Amino acid sequence: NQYDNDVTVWSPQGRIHQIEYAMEAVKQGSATVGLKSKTHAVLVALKRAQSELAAHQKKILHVDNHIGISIAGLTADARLLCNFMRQECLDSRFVFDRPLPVSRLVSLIGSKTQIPTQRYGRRPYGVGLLIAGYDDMGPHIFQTCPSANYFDCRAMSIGARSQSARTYLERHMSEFMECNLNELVKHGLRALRETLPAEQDLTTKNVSIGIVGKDLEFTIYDDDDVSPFLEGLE
Amino acid sequence: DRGVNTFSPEGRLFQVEYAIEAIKLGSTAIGIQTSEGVCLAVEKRITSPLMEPSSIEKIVEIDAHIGCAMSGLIADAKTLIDKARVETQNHWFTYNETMTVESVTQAVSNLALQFGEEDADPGAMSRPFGVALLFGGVDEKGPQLFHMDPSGTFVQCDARAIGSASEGAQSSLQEVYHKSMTLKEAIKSSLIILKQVMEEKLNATNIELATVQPGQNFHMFTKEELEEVIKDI
Amino acid sequence: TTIMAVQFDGGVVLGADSRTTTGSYIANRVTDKLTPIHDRIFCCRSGSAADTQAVADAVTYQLGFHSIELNEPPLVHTAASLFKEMCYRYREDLMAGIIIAGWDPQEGGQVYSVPMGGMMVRQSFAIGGSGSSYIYGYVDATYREGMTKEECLQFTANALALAMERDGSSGGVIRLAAIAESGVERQVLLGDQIPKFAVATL
Amino acid sequence: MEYLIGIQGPDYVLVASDRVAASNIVQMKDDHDKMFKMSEKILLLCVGEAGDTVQFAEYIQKNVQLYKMRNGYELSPTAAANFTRRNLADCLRSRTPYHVNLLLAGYDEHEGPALYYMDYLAALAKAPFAAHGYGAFLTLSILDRYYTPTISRERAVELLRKCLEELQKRFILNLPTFSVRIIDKNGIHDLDNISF
Amino acid sequence: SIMSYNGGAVMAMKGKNCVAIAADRRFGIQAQMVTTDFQKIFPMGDRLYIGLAGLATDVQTVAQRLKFRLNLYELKEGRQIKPYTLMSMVANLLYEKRFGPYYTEPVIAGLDPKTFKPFICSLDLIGCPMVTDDFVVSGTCAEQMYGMCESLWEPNMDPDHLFETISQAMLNAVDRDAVSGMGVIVHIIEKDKITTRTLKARMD
Amino acid sequence: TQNPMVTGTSVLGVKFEGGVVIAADMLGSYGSLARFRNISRIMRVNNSTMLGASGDYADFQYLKQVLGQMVIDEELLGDGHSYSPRAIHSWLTRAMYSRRSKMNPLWNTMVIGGYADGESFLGYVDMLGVAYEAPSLATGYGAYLAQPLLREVLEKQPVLSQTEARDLVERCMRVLYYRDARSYNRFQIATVTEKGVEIEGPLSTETNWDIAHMIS
Amino acid sequence: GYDLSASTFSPDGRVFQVEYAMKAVENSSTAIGIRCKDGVVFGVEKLVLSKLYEEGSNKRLFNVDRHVGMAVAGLLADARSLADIAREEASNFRSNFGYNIPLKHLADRVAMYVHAYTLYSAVRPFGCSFMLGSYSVNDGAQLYMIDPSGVSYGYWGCAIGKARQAAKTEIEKLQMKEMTCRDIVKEVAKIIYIVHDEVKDKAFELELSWVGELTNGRHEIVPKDIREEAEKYAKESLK
Amino acid sequence: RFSPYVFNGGTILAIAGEDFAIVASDTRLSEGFSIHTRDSPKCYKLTDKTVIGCSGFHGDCLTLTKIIEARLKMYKHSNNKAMTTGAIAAMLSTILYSRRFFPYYVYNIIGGLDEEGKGAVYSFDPVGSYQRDSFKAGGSASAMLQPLLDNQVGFKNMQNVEHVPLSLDRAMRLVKDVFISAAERDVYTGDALRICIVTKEGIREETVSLRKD
Amino acid sequence: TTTLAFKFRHGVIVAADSRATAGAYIASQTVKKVIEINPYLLGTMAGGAADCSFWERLLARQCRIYELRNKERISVAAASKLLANMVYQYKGMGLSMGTMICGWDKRGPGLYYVDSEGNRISGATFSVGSGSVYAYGVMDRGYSYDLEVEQAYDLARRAIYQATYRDAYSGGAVNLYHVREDGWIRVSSDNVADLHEKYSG
Ligand SMILES: [Cl-]
Ligand SMILES: [Cl-]
Ligand SMILES: [Cl-]
Ligand SMILES: [Cl-]
Ligand SMILES: [Cl-]
Ligand SMILES: [Cl-]
Ligand SMILES: [Cl-]
Ligand SMILES: [Cl-]
Ligand SMILES: [Cl-]
Ligand SMILES: [Cl-]
Ligand SMILES: [Cl-]
Ligand SMILES: [Cl-]
Ligand SMILES: [Cl-]
Ligand SMILES: [Cl-]
Ligand SMILES: [Cl-]
Ligand SMILES: [Cl-]
Ligand SMILES: [Cl-]
Ligand SMILES: [Cl-]
Ligand SMILES: [K+]
Ligand SMILES: [K+]
Ligand SMILES: [Mg+2]
Ligand SMILES: [Mg+2]
Ligand SMILES: [Mg+2]
Ligand SMILES: [Mg+2]
Ligand SMILES: [Mg+2]
Repeated sequence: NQYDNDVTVWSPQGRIHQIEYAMEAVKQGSATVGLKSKTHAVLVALKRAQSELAAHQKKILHVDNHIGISIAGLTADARLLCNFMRQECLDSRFVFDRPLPVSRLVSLIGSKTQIPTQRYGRRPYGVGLLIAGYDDMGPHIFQTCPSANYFDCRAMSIGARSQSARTYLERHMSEFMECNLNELVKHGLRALRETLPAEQDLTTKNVSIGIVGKDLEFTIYDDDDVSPFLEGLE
Repeated sequence: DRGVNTFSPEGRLFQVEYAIEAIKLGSTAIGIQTSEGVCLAVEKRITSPLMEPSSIEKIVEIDAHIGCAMSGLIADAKTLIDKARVETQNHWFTYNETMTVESVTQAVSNLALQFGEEDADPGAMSRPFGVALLFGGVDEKGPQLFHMDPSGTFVQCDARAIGSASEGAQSSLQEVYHKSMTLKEAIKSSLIILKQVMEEKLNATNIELATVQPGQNFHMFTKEELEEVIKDI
Repeated sequence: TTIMAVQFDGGVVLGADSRTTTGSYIANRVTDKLTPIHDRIFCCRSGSAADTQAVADAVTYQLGFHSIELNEPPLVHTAASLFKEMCYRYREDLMAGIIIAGWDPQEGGQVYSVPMGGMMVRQSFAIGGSGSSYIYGYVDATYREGMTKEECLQFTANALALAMERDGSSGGVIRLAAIAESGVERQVLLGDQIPKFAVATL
Repeated sequence: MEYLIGIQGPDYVLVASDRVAASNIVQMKDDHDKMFKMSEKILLLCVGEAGDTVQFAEYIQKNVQLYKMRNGYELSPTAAANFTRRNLADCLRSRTPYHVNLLLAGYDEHEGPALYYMDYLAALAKAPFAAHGYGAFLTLSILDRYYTPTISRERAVELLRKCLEELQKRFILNLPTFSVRIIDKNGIHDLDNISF
Repeated sequence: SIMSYNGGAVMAMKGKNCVAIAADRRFGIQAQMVTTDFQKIFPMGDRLYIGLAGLATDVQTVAQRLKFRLNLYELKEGRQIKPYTLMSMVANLLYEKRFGPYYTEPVIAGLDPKTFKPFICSLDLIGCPMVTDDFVVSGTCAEQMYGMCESLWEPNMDPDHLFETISQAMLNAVDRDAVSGMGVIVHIIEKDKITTRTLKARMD
Repeated sequence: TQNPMVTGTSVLGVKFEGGVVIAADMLGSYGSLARFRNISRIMRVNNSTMLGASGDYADFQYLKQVLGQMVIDEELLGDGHSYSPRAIHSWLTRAMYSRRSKMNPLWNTMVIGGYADGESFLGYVDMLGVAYEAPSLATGYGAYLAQPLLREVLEKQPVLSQTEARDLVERCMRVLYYRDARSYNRFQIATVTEKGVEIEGPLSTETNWDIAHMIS
Repeated sequence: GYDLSASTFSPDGRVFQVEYAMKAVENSSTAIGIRCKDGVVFGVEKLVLSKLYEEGSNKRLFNVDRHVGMAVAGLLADARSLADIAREEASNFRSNFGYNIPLKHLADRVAMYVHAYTLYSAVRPFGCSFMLGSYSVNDGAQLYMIDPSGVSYGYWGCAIGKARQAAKTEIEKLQMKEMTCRDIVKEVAKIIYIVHDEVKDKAFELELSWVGELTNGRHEIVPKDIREEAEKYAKESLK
Repeated sequence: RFSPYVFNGGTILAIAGEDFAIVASDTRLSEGFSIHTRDSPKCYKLTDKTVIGCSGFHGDCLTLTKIIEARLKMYKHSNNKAMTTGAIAAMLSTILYSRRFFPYYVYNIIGGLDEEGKGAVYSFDPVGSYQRDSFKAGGSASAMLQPLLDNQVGFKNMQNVEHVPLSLDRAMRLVKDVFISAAERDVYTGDALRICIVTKEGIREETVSLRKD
Repeated sequence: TTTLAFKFRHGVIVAADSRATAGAYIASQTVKKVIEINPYLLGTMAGGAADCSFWERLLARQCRIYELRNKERISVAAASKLLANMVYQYKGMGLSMGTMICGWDKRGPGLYYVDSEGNRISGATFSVGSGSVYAYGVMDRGYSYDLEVEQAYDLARRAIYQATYRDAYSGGAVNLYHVREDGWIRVSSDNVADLHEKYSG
């Protein structure tokens, strides 16, 4: 009612309804999963196709050799934020000749995304990200939110029916650190599969995979390239 | 009354949702992608016999290898089409190569959500564009059809309808589409479908059709070429 | 111009000649080149009079406001830093060679040089201006660690007198200031009070 | 080096200009036109620095034509001359001065024929006859010698020719042909080129 | 010299209840005469005139921009400007361009619109004003003009004597200047009339 | 800076097994005048990195201010990443090039020495953004007088011990005191190893003047 | 309605938008600061909302200068923004004046920034309160707290968030003026455990930091071994 | 009066074969009458198919190569493919021209494979005029190298000799010979010769010692 | 450099040498000085190579945008004017460009000279570059509007050849193009050394 249209209006309960509403854009996105071992960070995403003849929306984006992201929520906000991340990475290599540490990039996102939450006529970013990275401190999975908060994760899922994927991830997370890459991706896929209606399955058409690690620059696997990972599942 | 950058409780921007509803006021356009090229077809929607049908241009050349079909608020589409033309020429200038269909579509789609009223230049965009676009072309990935709507979401489609009868037309596209379909079959199918969904009787003056093929540049069908295809249907 | 400052246990001594020239016309023969910046902080000015007056006025303003905000006496090092920031930033538009000296309760008596170009260094004693060239030898030979206030005032007066004899751009009276926890004591040496060293006649 | 000349009779203004575009030691065009039609009864003749000359004249031309479209009638020759002067003067001390020398010739229904001279500094003088270029040094005295205020147009074309023959004889530059136009109550008339 | 590129001369002179202002008529570019009827003196009121020597373009610009300001002033104030006030207006206009000046050094001559007291002054190119009780001169023959004015001017001249004095001062001064002359115009300003004359003058 | 004011002369550096040594005298000259005789022209940047600067001392003090604050800012994060010697050298290259490109240089020639992940780092940057790495470096007159001696030793023996590199540096500083009229016989030596950055000084060289009696 | 803009007073002279921002702070879990003989110790009850998060995610303790720590409660994105403002203020102070910013001045400067967001329809107040702590030989131990209105005061002990009162009651029992940082960290842990509602929120991490003679005036995380003993002391005291 | 440029020496060379490109440079970095270092190559890998050689003012070489590196990544991100050798050349032309009124004091030569897998060389002036070449020398000793290449690769001024395709083996021998010749006469060319060979299999590296005087 | 062009009954002939120099050093003998702006328009390169190539490439971009927006090919007049208006803003900054814009539109064959000094003029024949004076001599003695196609090719070729002989800064190969109503064609490329053997023995 009177407290829900402006990001500058606190409610009498100490909440900001426009931020809460922006978070609903992420909850209604298709599910994506991120997880890590001691050597690799992996993203797995379900792609929606609007109709049976459409390609399936891209969910996983390259940021730098050591960083990629999976998105949920408004696609145009995801591109805007991905372009910001890309630029911050390029600047770091230009100035310092070294990769931007992943935690520092996430801090920059938090700062950039907080600004419009405090100014009249601006709005939150309507996108949540899972960020996979590898640097001197090893692999990382971070989560960013429309609130501008961010989280350092052992693993995470965001989007529609992601509560299921989160339950799988908690169930198996004691295994992740010591997993080989193949095992780790399989865990990611199993978690993502929990989000699906009973009839439906993971296919080469609806799964996208992103991987980065010690010996592996951030790489996206789609369509026929996800087949190796989908076989010997179940 | 609320601001243009207000989220609904469902996490959508009201203005974008409303712009998407404006697309439904547009005339029907169809795109089909085949291994032999893409066709784009559009209902002109003539409102008076005194109007010159050739002055309705709902399919436009972006560059020699890329065309674009539009539906919705047509005047809004002009700055989008011009941006697509200018970007392809910038890319040619800088890189001495043709820009991909996906890249052109991405460039245009980055204008979607650049609206709002306290942040930007003295008379910047006040609202989203009430337009959906089908970009059809050929690059080194082969023939490609992309769809974009006012959210700035863009996606490759094997076949897609937009505008008022797009439900309807999309169902028939599911029925007739197949990956090995020839361009000539796709052209026939899109006119059969337009013929079903159009309120007026289809003829060679109240539709437009264009193709792009690996062979040849963007080609708008002339009246006589339309007449020829219309005979079978 | 010749300027000088010297540290002792509990304070500083500052001094200057009093000559301002345009070409070889003496436009002011009794210039006061020792400018108070705060209760116990002074600067000695050399170079362009317009530049050094402008910069000193601006620092006085900045340091005053700072000191009210902190509700404490300013550090000598802060005064010097403020001069340095302005002299360095605007080094291409200023001709200013400054000595900052004073007392504060944290570090006691201190002398800083901010020469042309806007570097800053703490020194036991500092000299500057056109006439300083003629007294490097003298100060290097005469300086002794542990001088008293009364000895430092003598050392400064002697050095300035020697510079003033030789440098056409220096002369007039010797203005001296001693600064300590107790305050500021100013005096002028004029005429026969200026230390005298014979011309080497015959 | 470019030559302009104007001669104002009782009810007409005669103007001529050389037809050469030169660069270094070569003529690169021998049918060049240095006259710009501003309106039905106004010519601007413009010489000077390359680029500046056409850019300035065409700006003035478009603005004179705009005034006609906005208002339904034309600027007078005098108003057009002052508008030109204002622009040149306003640019003199700017980042974009125009290094141009001009004549403006016109006929006004109520005021009759007018010829205006302007230099690159934007000093404006009305004159019965005038000339720009190094060729003016050799021809102005011929005009002073033979002109009268009531000079007929047949006689004025002779006087013009004497000036042009003097350039052929005495001037070091090769200026073999000239554009010639006359303005009167009936508008702008092209005459034959005067050629050697 | 920028100031000598066009040449030219102006002067003003005070009489009993009258003032005079005069100027040469030449418009030339360095050695070359271009016209012989170039206006250098401009009405700023029924009994108030400004004469400008110096660079012809700026003579014209300053006259025009001054007229702009004066017309607005008179519309707003609902009165004719006083001579001293016009001087101040001109000074302000010139000094606005202190760091890229107009190359003109004006003289003003008039009678107060209510009291009819005589006024004359001159200004330098950046707007420094000088009021006198006798005469003022500006132009490429200032020295020649000073010599004639110093020798001929007397206090409290009637309009006929003022006319002869300013005329003789101008004619003989410009005849020793290569780049001033080609005619002389003289305005005599009185309470009840303006008398404008061109002089028989050398044309070399 | 358009016109340097108080300036420093040569800076030397050499790699050795397990570290890097840099040296610089403690003089700020004002033209020919040996004006400020006890200034440090070397900075500890962080635990792995040190810097020495020739040229305008005010401009060095500015770089020290900026770089020092950059290291503080990074330390506040407490996040396990630190600027490497190579990163600092990169940053400095960019900073000098950028100022050069605005026609307002920082009037310095610098030597960056470091040790990180078992590798000795030694890099040069000048006021125009010319930068490179080498086993030894010498700015100013050091380029003419010290660098030949450094390179001659390195050619016979590319891997030096700490003590060998230290003795070689002392020999160079002596030569510079004999032959650079803007030098001074009071210097610092800074060393970086696994253990961090140590700055030693004030130091002096012994000199020999026997040649004074060998003219007739 | 009178509660929609920070540029509107209510008829009783309140600024409800600032009060609502304060409610965001009061909903957050508790953070405490205690000044003692030789430094300042911070502790935070850091609620773990998912077992999927890394230990250390969503820190509420920050270094804002080498000698200054900051402890926060409320909306965390706002708090991080303020930590960046504090950092910039400290850095600018050093560049301009040439020495480390005095804590009281830093507090006053950031408080004025917070205050600037309480006057205008164009922006909203920060939904956070924060403490700043430092130690030096010259200035001793100092602990300040700043709220969403921009008020700044100095404290012997302070608590912010939902169990603020319960925490202050426990802090009041300590003779902190005579205790060392090593003694006080235990007491901080103890008090966080006392005020934690283990039925209504299931899982928390204790976050601890300190600045004092024992850290040479540097703000640092409490070493892991000392934190773990402090937790064991707190748990056993809960008995 | 500050000068923003200095000359740092360096010679570069590229040769296009039917299925290879060679890019070569000496490794001396100079200033005035001094050597900064003997181990400063002037070749930079851009992609698996493209190498660039850069000589002239080292400050600009370093900046320009970093700008190119950033731009390749930006391209890959926006277009989802690596830039071709031709597109790199076109882009570089525009980057150079952006500094038309404060130029990059750099001579650039690109060597790589084109889209049919054939050797390609593009040569540039400092403001970005460029063309495709069969071979090209640049930098300090370019007037010494270029005529021999004209003669031996172009067959110029030679009668009664068969115009055979250039083998990799012969290209390598020519490259080594012209650099050895240049090291005798150009004071700036010396220390070592670094050679990059770009083929379908990747980029390989050889180095040859040159005189150190 | 030597470039030339002329209008005649059958379109516009455009010819150039291929030499680039840096001081007295011959930097290239294979420069393409006839710039293919689009299929109905040619430009030529003289003065600064980068300057001509960059600004004519921008011209090409703008002409294509024009064609897309207006649904018809830009005129030679309008194309040459775009180029003139682009470079005018940079006068005095040291651009060096001397170009001929050559086409065939609704007014028939079109030929404009455009340069970095601000000149823009239509004409029947032009030559531009350090060797232009030598080309003018030969071209002027042979030129007519009614030249047969092969006679026009021979004249253009010979005028460039003779310029290469006298002008140290011209040489290499002569490249010849013919603008016809349905587009331009490349007519020949002849090495000067081979032309020497032909025009003598
Ligand atoms: Cl989504
Ligand atoms: Cl979306
Ligand atoms: Cl959140
Ligand atoms: Cl979610
Ligand atoms: Cl639709
Ligand atoms: Cl003074
Ligand atoms: Cl000084
Ligand atoms: Cl000084
Ligand atoms: Cl002095
Ligand atoms: Cl004196
Ligand atoms: Cl005005
Ligand atoms: Cl010192
Ligand atoms: Cl240090
Ligand atoms: Cl609270
Ligand atoms: Cl060729
Ligand atoms: Cl256009
Ligand atoms: Cl023309
Ligand atoms: Cl040329
Ligand atoms: K003296
Ligand atoms: K050599
Ligand atoms: Mg000054
Ligand atoms: Mg100009
Ligand atoms: Mg005279
Ligand atoms: Mg005469
Ligand atoms: Mg040698």
